[PDB]
Amino acid sequence: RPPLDERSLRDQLIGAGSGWRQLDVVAQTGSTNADLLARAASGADIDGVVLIAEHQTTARAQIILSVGVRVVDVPVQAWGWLSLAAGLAVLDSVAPLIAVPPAETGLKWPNDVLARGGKLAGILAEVAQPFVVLGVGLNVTQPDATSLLDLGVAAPDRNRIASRLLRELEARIIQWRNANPQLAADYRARSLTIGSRVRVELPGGQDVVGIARDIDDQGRLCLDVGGRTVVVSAGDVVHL
Repeated sequence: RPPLDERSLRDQLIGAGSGWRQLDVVAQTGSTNADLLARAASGADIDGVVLIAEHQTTARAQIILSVGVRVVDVPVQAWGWLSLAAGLAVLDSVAPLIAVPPAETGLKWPNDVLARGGKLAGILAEVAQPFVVLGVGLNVTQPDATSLLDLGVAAPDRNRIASRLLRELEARIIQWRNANPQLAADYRARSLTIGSRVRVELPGGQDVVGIARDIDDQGRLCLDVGGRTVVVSAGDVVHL
């Protein structure tokens, strides 16, 4: 499997009117997110910045990237939709090239892209104002998880995949920034979770079981529990 071509990616995605201002690829690092936070922490403006790592402390079998966004100009109660928008971007960028029926793949709230029941990719948002750092990990050539390879992509072009992924990610971030109602609708159309019976595990061995009915303006899960609405903030759920 070839390495990423840093130069080609830059020619493609930067700049004008692209929202990506910078992009770097590094052979190795611990976290893409930490590296980016370190940079902001130290006074860097990381909005629009992409960091890709060939390996995170096997190498080059996943696409791992992180992006930075300035969120401060957006209402704090909509930040929660940013990590959701990111998964949609991953599913969208990867669906066209996939053997399975689109219906078998979907979004699992709040962090996961699933194909045929197995985790294709994960999303990690960490906030650090004025920024949020979105981290993506997609299994290209890798518990019970899955990869584009297992999914029929015979030879995946990480360069092409990363490139498409950044393009959708840019599209969704824009929609999120614009309070676009389509982002939420697109997210619902592809949710595995909505319409599903789910259990939410809560600290202390507590759990709630209900039917996921919607996602609220803040990105939280709405459960129908016997006709009462219970809303939960981002956390982990199990389908049933």
